[PDB]
Order: sequence, then C-alpha cells, then structure tokens
Amino acid sequence: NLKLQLKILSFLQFCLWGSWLTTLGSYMFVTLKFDGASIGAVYSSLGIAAVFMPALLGIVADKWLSAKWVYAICHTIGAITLFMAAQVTTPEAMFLVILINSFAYMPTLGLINTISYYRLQNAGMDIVTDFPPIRIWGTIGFIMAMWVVSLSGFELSHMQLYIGAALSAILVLFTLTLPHIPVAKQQANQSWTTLLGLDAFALFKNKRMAIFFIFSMLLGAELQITNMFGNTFLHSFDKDPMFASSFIVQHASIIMSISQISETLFILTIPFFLSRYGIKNVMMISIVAWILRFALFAYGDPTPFGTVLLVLSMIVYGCAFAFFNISGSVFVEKEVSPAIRASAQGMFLMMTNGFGCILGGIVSGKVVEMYTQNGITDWQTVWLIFAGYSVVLAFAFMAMFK
Repeated sequence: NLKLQLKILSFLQFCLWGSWLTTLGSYMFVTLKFDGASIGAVYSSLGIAAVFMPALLGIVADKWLSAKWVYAICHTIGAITLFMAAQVTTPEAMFLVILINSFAYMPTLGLINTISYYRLQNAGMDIVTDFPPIRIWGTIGFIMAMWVVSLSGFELSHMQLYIGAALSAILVLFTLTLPHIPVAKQQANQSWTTLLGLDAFALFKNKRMAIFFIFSMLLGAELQITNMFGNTFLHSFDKDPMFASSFIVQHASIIMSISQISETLFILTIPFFLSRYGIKNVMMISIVAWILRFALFAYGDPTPFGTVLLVLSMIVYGCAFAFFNISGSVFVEKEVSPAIRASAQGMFLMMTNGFGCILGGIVSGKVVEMYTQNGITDWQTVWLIFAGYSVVLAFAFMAMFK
C-alpha cells in the first residue's frame, strides 16, 4: 500500500528525532553534569545547520541526485552520528557530533516532503487532501517516541540515542525500497541567487519588513526554550524527597508531550482563527500565549495546584508555537511583491528558526548557567526572566501593529 509506505516514512522520520530531541538537555545536565551554556550551544547546532543546509540539499535534490538517494545518505549519517553521540562524554564533542547529525538531519525535513509529494502526485492524488493523513504519523512517531523513552527509564539515559540511531537505520533501509524519485529539475532557469533565498536580503530595503524580520528573530529565539529545558526543569524536582517519585517528576516527557498534542490540535484551529481575527491578532495571541506559558512554568509544581498550572502551560504552548509561525508566513506573503513572495518565507523561516534558534539556544543556556549555582538551578527566576522577555516582545509588537 503506497499510503502505508509514506506513513511509515513519516513515523520513522520523526520517531528517530523525538527519541532524544526533548530529553537530551536533561541527559547532558543530570547525567553528564553539563552546565546550561554547553547544553544551549549544543542545541544551537540545529540552527547552524538549519540556516543553510536545507537550501543546498534541496538544491542538489533538484539538480544532480534523486531525493531518495540524498535522503538515504542523510539518515545514514544521522544514524552513525547518533550512535557516536551515545559515546560522547564532553560538551565540545557533543556539540560537534550533534552538529554533524543536524547538518544531515535538517535537510531531510524537506526531502521527505519532496518524496511524499511526488509519490501522491504521480499517483492521481492531491496533497491538500491526502497528505495531512500521512503527516499525522510523523506526529505519532514523535509523541510515542517521547512516551517510550520516558516509560522505559531512558530519559536521563544515553539509551535514547542508541534508539534514535536504530530508528534511523531502520529508516534508511525503508527508504531504499522507495521508488525512483526523479531529479525534479523544476529549478533550472532559476538564477543562482534565487535558489539559496538570497533575494530577500534586498527586501530589507522595506523598513517595515526589516523591522518585521528582526522581530521574527527576537521572537523565534524563545521558541524552543521550553523544548530545550522543560524536561530538565521537571527533573529539577529530584532535590525534594516529596516530589521524587511523582509521575511528572519521574516521566517528564509524558507531561511535556501535552505540548506536542496541543500544537497539533491548535495547528488545526489556525485557519479559522485567522478568518475570525486576522493575521496581526493571531500573531498577538501567540506572543501573549508565550507570556502565559513561561509564567505558568515559573509557578509550576509537582503539587496538585502546581501541576494544574503546569498542564495549563502545556496547552498554552500549542497556540504559542503554532500561531506565530503560520500567521507570520501568511503576513510576509500578503505584505510583499508577489514575484519575491516565496523568498520572503525563505528568509522569514530562516531568520525565525535558524538565527532565532542559534541566538535563543546560546543565550538561554547562558541564562540557566548564570542562575545555576552549586549545580542547582533556580527555575522560578529563569522562567520569570523568560516571561518578562515575552512581555517586552509583546510591548514592541503592540507598538508596531497599532
């Protein structure tokens, strides 16, 4: 069954990532005794890879090498590195090993779409109707991988990495049975600057756009903070005997999953929310939701009420994370010359998830380290300065959109 092939590819593509993505901070901190700086600069590598590797590898997919074979090469490298990473004991090595893995992994995020699109389109189907049910298994792979590694007792354990590599290899084997995905050669007459998304640098001529993009970087910096240290913040409550055995202490990935759960459901309510309140309002709902998220983490407790607040934060996360990115790219498209409109979202997403990522990763790790003393982190204060930077972002955005 073709559909089933694509669904296994989606599942695996994301299972291998979820097995370690959210927990790796904790494993660096609780087990490897890493400070916040080293962790934040290890998760920064995602951004370094993301800013330019997707572009170039999609380029080669389009001109010299089947997307199938390029995807294969990537996850192979992903697998080898994930294995080595479970044998890495120092931060510089963790950063270098993760950086390679991301340089290989980041491009696959579009390569699987290239592949799934052609697979359905060369088979009398339209993506708008038959892709969403194939893209829900990538979300299942992710949330279940979180569930599994949590429940197997491998959260704080280097095992998560062995499992991710194991999925990556299983993956590579599965993508060998793929059918020949031709070199699309759609980009051919495309100017050399057009392919890398270099037009949109000129687009900084528009003062309003320039303002928007740097805002998008500043806002994007806090996008993954919860995903980088939320599991470490929930494991922080080891230090009390009362919370030691608490389920949300024991299995943080299980509580954090509600974050991904709510992101999926809220991505579903994005179109309607746009129709009812507009681009700028939906982006504002995102910026305000980040405040609430970090505020609820700041008073979160394994206690009954503290857990209530913690779960509330999870729910708020989904709107917070989905809304800004969807309404942002819609805003950019609506606001720019149609000819260059796509380079707009190229540069928007690059600024927001690459540069936003590098800057956020590094700075937040440093905030943690600055408020980590004797090996114990004052999470309440950490989350307050993050909720307060959310507030500054709210204020400045209110200025721009009144």
